[PDB]
Amino acid sequence: AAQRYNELSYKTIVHESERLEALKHALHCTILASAGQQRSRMLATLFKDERCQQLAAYGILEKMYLDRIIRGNQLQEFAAMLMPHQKATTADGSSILDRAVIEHNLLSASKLYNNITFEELGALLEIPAAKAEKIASQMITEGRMNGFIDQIDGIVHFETREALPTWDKQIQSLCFQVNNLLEKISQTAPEWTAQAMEAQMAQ
Amino acid sequence: FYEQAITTPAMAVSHIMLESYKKYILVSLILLGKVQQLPKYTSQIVGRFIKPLSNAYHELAQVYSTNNPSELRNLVNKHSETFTRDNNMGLVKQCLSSLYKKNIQRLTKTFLTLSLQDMASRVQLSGPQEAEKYVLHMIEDGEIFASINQKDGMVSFHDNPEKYNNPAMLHNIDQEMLKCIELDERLKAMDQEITVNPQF
Amino acid sequence: HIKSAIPHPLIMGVIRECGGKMHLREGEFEKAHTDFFEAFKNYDESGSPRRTTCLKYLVLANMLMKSGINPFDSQEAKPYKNDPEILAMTNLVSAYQNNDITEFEKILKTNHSNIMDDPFIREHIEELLRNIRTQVLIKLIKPYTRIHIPFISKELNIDVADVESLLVQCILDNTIHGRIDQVNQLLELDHQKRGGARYTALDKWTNQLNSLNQAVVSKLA
Amino acid sequence: VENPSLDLEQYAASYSGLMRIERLQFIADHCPTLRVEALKMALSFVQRTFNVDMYEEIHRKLSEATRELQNAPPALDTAWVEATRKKALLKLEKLDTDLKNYKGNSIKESIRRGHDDLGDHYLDCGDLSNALKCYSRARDYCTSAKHVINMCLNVIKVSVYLQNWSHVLSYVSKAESTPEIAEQRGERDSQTQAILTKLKCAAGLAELAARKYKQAAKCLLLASFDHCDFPELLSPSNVAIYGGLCALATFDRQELQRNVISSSSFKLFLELEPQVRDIIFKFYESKYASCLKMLDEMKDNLLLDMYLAPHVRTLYTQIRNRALIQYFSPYVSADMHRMAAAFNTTVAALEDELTQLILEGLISARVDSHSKILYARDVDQRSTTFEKSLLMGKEFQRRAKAMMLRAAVLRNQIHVKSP
Repeated sequence: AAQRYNELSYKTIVHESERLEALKHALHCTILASAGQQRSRMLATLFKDERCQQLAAYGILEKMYLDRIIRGNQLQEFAAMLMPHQKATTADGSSILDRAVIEHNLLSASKLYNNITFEELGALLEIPAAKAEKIASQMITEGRMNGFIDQIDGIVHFETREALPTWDKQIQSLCFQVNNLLEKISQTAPEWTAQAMEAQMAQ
Repeated sequence: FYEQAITTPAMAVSHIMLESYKKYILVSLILLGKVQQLPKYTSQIVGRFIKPLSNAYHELAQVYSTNNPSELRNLVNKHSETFTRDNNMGLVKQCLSSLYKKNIQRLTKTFLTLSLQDMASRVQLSGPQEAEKYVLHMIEDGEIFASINQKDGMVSFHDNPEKYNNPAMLHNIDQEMLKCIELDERLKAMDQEITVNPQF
Repeated sequence: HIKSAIPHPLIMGVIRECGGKMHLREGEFEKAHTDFFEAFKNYDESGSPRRTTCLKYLVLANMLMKSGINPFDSQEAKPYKNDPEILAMTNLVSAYQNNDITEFEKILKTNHSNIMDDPFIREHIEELLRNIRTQVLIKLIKPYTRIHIPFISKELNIDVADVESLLVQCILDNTIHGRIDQVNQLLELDHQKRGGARYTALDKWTNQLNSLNQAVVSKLA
Repeated sequence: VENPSLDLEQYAASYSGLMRIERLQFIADHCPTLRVEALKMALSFVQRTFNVDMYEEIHRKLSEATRELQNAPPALDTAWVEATRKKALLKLEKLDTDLKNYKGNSIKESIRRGHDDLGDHYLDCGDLSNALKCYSRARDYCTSAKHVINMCLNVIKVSVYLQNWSHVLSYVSKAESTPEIAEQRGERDSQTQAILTKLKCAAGLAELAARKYKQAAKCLLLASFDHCDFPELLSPSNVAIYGGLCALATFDRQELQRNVISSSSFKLFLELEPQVRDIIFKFYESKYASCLKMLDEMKDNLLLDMYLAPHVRTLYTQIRNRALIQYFSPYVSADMHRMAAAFNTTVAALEDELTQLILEGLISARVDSHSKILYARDVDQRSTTFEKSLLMGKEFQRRAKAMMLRAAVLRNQIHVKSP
């Protein structure tokens, strides 16, 4: 439905109100589910629209774009922006919107970790630790969470992906951070800009 | 050294070779669980004349293989005059003690936590006191990897000297590699010496 | 020998049913599936004395063949399944395919008459249950490095002895890769595997042979 | 060693011949008070089949048994003996004369038929050398390949008692691999022909004797249920026991579900075997107690199986070891008390069994015998390979000292010489 509504909003044969109607339903399809990968590509494509900046929930798409864990405030903001059939809590606990918000919150906690306990992820997202393990394993079942679960030690590790050849990639990144040191030379303070562009580069 | 004394090419049998062969069997029974195989390049007179002359020693190894200490004791008392005649009585007593130690070392492969009375019954020592003595001696000499629990009267076998992450192994491997490097430069010298000289 | 004589009567679906029946006798659901499949087709050609029943066995064949992908999916069964009497079979294939044991068993228990009366269904149901529980376990296992047997027992809602039997069964599957402390009743899986280890030893061994070739020649006169 | 779990009524029905005499022999070896009546029935049997020497032998051993029947509670019809023996020797001269007559008639079918029948009557005498002459002169004297097959079948019926499996197996394989079996048909296109299943039984006896039991069960896999008939060797319950238990003893669990449960050719044979089927069910469901129980119960009756008797002790030891491996495999920590309950044993004797297995086999563990509990062990391959490589380095250094001093004295080629 997101690709449906979005690429109907990009076509130009339709009436303009109907373009932005398809666009706002693409924003509904942005916020109501959590991001799948091509889904998130279409959401960032929506983020490049000034007409989406004309929409009411561009701050919600902004926090989707900045990989932000959604707090209750902007939650209730776009909850004021829903249609009541889209407000369906059909015996799933919290709503499809809200369960997918918890999905996106766990998703943002995934994108930023490398390990977190069931307890620290539970109190991180205001959920029980056993429920943190449960829904975290259900998202690894959904695959959009990835890592490895130690139930006994109580930690959903992410795939930590950090070692010494990764640190050798960080040595090439240390060449590019000597370049970023040149950026700090030209950047951080203007007296430091003049005097460091003198001293570290010309001397 | 005894092995290198036996390997010597020989047309006639000498008493030095006989005595070195007897002491070879004794030291191999002490150091290893059984008699170490001599190389194929050993003299024919060893297997033809020296072997059946020192019959008591191969008989001793034959009784050692059954893992019975009382029967080895009976055989040591049987040929005691022959062992004292060769003036190696003492090494055969070390063979008896090494058999006891071999029997206690066989327990690590099957048991983990074993009673001292059970050990005294299996190894044939009579009393948990002698079992505790033997286990303590064996831990001190680095022969077994075990612990003693006096309260319950138990012996706990561990069997984990190393995980091979120490520098100690780094230094061990460095020294062993230096020995192999020495041998190769030595082997290079021997090979060069042989290349120089060639036949005509 | 039907191959020998080819008339084309009305009865054709019945005999094809018998082949499946034979496979009922045998338990070779692979062949029975084709049997009931064509038989059901022939029943559509004939009418429904047996048609629904043939479909019942056909769905049963699908589950025993363990290929739910096209339960009704020919052309016709999909509309045929709509028959509420038979619709339960769709529920079975669903709950089986979806693996909702509660729902699946619910249909079994709720409909003894509809589902359970069949002795083959009643017969194979446990095997079916093993398959479902096995798959659910497979789904359960992948994320875990280590797990508690009692956790599994609570999870799957089956007895610990049953759990152990199933686990061992999974080992037969070569599915479980890890050891189980029977006394402790826990399972450790080799989640992080490594066939990294051998090569150092292998190279060592190759060198050892090298040493062999070198030593025998050199040491030898 | 007396087991009363035998069925001699079936062996009187399904069998006859020397085995009726021979299983009594194991009675006469180990299982007494089951002897005298079947000895007299066998004596009445050898009142047929032209045999007088072994008739008098059964009369003699029955007189021995009668001397034993001076404590417990024989027939020599010398008229029959002399009449039948003179008839048999005169018919030997009749058929030597008929051999002359039929070489005059020159029908290699009928001539080699006479060779076959004379070897049959030398089996009826017990003259295995003279039957070996007759079938040796029926050997390359046939007409079709089917008749060579029948010749080798008769030689294999002798080979039941020859068992001289150097060239007795050359006759067995001359029936097995040689005669292009039924000339590329397979005992004429879906066998009822009791030939290949006779080769199952023959390879079973052979690698019973020659002790490669895996190939024996590999033969015994695919027997046909169609015929199942011979009064000395083939009854489908007994051959069912043979094939099922050799396959259970010799084949891995991959094949124990892949070729034992799936064995449809042998399926009705295990339908004749409810207890073997239940042992299969319990072992595959790892129900070690009642499985090894029924195993060792019928171990005595397969010790009553005379040829299986020395090998059933080996193979049920293997099956119990297979059950112990089946227990030991899936865990890291198994209680031996659970294992004592599972294998109907104690802890310590079970521990000695496991220690016997520790000597070579698949028990990688440490037992805390302070707690008397097994603890399975993954021997680390990193530790294993580093250990053996650095011990190889130590042996490399001992061989270094060996080659250095040895070549410092013998690259000189100078030694302890003759004086």
